[PDB]
Amino acid sequence: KINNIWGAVLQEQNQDAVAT
Amino acid sequence: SHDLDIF
Amino acid sequence: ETEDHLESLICKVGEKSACSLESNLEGLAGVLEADLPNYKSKILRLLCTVARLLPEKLTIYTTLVGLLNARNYNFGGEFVEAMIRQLKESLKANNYNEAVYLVRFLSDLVNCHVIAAPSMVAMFENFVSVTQEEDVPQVRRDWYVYAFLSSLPWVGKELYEKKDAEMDRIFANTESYLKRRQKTHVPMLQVWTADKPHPQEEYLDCLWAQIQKLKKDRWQERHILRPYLAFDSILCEALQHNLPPFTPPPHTEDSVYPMPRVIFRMFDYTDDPEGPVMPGSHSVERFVIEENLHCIIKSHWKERKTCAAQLVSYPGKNKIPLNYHIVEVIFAELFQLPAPPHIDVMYTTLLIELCKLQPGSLPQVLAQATEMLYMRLDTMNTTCVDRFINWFSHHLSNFQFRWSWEDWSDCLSQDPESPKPKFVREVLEKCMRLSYHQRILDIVPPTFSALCPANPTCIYKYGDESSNSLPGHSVALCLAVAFKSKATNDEIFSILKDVPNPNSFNPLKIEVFVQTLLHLAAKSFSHSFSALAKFHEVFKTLAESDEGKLHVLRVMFEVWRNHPQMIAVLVDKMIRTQIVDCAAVANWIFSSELSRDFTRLFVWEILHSTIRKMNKHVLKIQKELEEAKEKLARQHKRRSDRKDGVLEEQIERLQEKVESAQSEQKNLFLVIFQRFIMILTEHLVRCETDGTSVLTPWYKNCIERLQQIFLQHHQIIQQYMVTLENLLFTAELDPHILAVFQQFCALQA
Amino acid sequence: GLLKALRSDSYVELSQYRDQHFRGDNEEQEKLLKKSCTLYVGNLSFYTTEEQIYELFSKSGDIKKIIMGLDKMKKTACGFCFVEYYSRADAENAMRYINGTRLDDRIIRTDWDAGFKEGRQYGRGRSGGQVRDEYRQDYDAGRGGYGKLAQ
Ligand SMILES: CN1CN([C@@H]2O[C@H](COP(=O)(O)OP(=O)(O)OP(=O)(O)O)[C@@H](O)[C@H]2O)c2nc(N)[nH]c(=O)c21
Repeated sequence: KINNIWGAVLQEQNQDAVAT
Repeated sequence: SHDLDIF
Repeated sequence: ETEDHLESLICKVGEKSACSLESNLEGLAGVLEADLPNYKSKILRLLCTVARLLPEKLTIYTTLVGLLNARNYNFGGEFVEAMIRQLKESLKANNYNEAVYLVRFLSDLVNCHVIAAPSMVAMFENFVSVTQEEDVPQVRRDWYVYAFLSSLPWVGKELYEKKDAEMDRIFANTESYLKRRQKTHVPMLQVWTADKPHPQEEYLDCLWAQIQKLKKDRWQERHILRPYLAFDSILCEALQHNLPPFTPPPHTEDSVYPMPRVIFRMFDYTDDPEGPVMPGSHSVERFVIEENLHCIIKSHWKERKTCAAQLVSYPGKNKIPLNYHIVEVIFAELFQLPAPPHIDVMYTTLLIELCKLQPGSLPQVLAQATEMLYMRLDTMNTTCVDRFINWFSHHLSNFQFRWSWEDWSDCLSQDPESPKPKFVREVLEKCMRLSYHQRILDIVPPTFSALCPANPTCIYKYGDESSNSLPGHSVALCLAVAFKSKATNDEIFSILKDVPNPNSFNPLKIEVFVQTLLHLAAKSFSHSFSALAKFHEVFKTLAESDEGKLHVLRVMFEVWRNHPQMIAVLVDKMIRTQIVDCAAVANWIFSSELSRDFTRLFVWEILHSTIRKMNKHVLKIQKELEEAKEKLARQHKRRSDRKDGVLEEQIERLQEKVESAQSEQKNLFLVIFQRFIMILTEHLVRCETDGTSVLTPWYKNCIERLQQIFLQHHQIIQQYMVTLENLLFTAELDPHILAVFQQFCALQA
Repeated sequence: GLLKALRSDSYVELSQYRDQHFRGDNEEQEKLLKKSCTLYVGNLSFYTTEEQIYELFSKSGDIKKIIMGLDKMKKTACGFCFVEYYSRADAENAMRYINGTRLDDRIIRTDWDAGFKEGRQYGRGRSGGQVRDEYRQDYDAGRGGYGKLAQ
């Protein structure tokens, strides 16, 4: 199982940065 | 805050 | 403008360009040939500089030299003469890293038909014969053999096909030497003591195995880039030069050689079942990859963005799993002993930038590496464990403290002192330090609540109703009201001169005063700092005796035994403000009041911070003395070409201050080592009497903390070696403890 | 000597911010900046206590002093701080690595400062907070909420 938790965190942070 | 830090 | 244009041209070649590398090399060669008659020395210096400071492009910069030699024999000869002068100066200077890069440059220059193979073979014979020298440190021999072996991956084929007889003689001599080397230092340098799944073998052993496998493979690596191969047609006819007979500089007492290191291996080809087959742990391609990545990191350690860009765009003859290699090299630098090449935060920021640049693949590799590192925590060194905890806590802070904690459920059932649950506890505590308790609770699964740290609240012994019967409660209340009323120092003495001594040191007095002061200043760091600075006089008058300082430290611990960061900061301020000397804190660290918290990371971060403070103070006083002496010399010379008297007096005073500071540093280190020896000796005697296993987590932590202190401060302990061996680390000492000292001595001998 | 490409230190370079209330010419301010040890840390949350700021900035070296950015009248945090290290090298390391790192899920931005003088810790904004907090219009929970102009 590829732990991709930080890929999801980076995606969320990029979404927040785009929203800002 | 008088400069006590001599060490 | 001319010099800077030449420098920009030379440095530019091999980077982002619309043309191939060969075309750029030919263009640069031509340009330099045009500017040869008017900037011969400038070009020579620039080339020797890029050769000495840019190993990660070594082969490229040799192809240029291979072309210029084909154009100007004289130029080539002068260049090699300058390179041998630079090598001799780097050796007399003790700049052996630069010297080995220069040796690599010469070795790969043999492949461009600049240097005749027999001359380089003779030079290597001299290098190996260095191993036959008598009464020289083994580090010298190690480095001289390392240079040859490390250069072999670049010119081995040429040397063998030209002088196989002398090459075989050299190899026989090298084997005869390596069979009789001393490996005492390996245990102190291994990141993992376990022999599976990746043994942490010494660098010379690894390199020898790699060279033996390359020789068995008819000297063929499929990784190194060799642009000069395409220029063969122009290079075959070029004339070759003969290096002058080289004699290594004789050994001198002041000479300092690099300490041996241990290869950090953590991955395997099975870890990437989809990407390109990772080179084997004993393949020379792997060594070249790690060396190039290390050089790239060391050449751009200031610009984290540029460092990440260079790492991600690392070229190779054949495709390789570059993400895994970058992660491994970064962890190797981070987890390298005695200390990393650069500040530990650089690696964290570089990894963050790398993840940002390549979010699609690298973050998964980082998570896999993290899981691997956690699975192999049962033997990792506690210094590397501390570095891992700090990096991982910072990473979680930078990623909304998100991690799959359930995957580590195996740690919930283990002994809480086991490396795994202990690592989890420390990570959670560090995460709390960058956040608040409630958030940390909210993020971990409920089943992990038993590991979560404690709320950082002050413990006022005289705050509860049940405290009315405690001695000094009335004095505590009077001090509290006086503090709330902005009382002056004399008033506080008046309210304090009435504390009944239990029997010029009243423990109850210090306890009450410090409990009250800390409690009233327990809403912000700045508050505490102001309360400590304002009442400085009271502190210095109540804690005149070292026992008084120890009592102050104990009371401070009791008040804030739940806020380690506050403890740390307070101790720091107390040692900088001169409320407590460093010796008192060192004695306090080993005090019984910390036995339950002896293994906790904050006590050792405090001890290391105090040691660093003492070292910096000593260095500052020494620098001031040196500056004063220089000013005296300059003034005397200018006058020769009252004042002098008073200046000389000053100088004398400063010298006495430096002597006292060095004495205090020596006493600090001596006390620390004595306390380590005492605790380890008593523990070993008790364990032997009980007939129990000597290998316990507490013992491992203590022994590896001693190793950490030796590794961190070898630079200073080199001066005390004599007294350390004569008084503390004697033959009568237990072999387990003396082993650490023997390893430390062999580290540079 | 040494290649200028390696000497490039884009993170330790002076910013375009010059103090407007400084008592002196720009030249001496630059002189101080080239040898100062104080960093102005901006883009902080109001709730950010100074213990976590100390825990983050103590990773680059021994900190000497921390001054939180109090409000002019409310005497509450406004989202900026001054960190004074003990050595120049520590400040340079903090700028090279701590600059642009997250804290409380907020991208902090450290800059050089010409030193600390009494009265600098209060936000120049006539509302009490920070001028950027008075001009911004986007909502931000960590910065109280809507800008002072919005209310
Ligand atoms: C943006 N700021 C703000 N600041 C300091 O923060 C305090 C309050 O400044 P402020 O309320 O942002 O006003 P001002 O400096 O005029 O901001 P601006 O020029 O962005 O409009 C002062 O001590 C000021 O010097 C700064 N200090 C330094 N060194 N560098 C900076 O970029 C900044």
